[PDB]
Amino acid sequence: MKLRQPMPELTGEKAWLNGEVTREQLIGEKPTLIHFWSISCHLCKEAMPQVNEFRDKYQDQLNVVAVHMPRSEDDLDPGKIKETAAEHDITQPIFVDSDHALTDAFENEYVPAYYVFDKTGQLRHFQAGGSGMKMLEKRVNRVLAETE
Repeated sequence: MKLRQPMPELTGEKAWLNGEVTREQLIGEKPTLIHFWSISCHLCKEAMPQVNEFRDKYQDQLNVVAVHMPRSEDDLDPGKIKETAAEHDITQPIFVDSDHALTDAFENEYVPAYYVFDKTGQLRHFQAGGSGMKMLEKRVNRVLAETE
């Protein structure tokens, strides 16, 4: 992905978790985090509790949403996604997509990964494979300082 592109096909259908929401309902008011995750990956299990405290710290200041990547037999099934999500206290909207609409635009082939957007929905930064989201917390504060 190039930076400064608008958020494209923010949709899913296989399942969705806590809620689902479109670009035009997220942007207009606050910057955004989209993150891609899998219940099969060790670094996603470290990102997950950090996503819970990040959501709490930043929900008033930045939107959060997630996209599950079906990648392996242990994350292939949305009941497993639901049950694992409930334990991680992730309460942002999440979707799972069998059509992989974002993989047509982003060309997703990475997890965990994180994409941070300004309040008009232009991509400001992208990172992947962090120690959970500990670095990403800084870039989000940097994007707040670009959007306030």
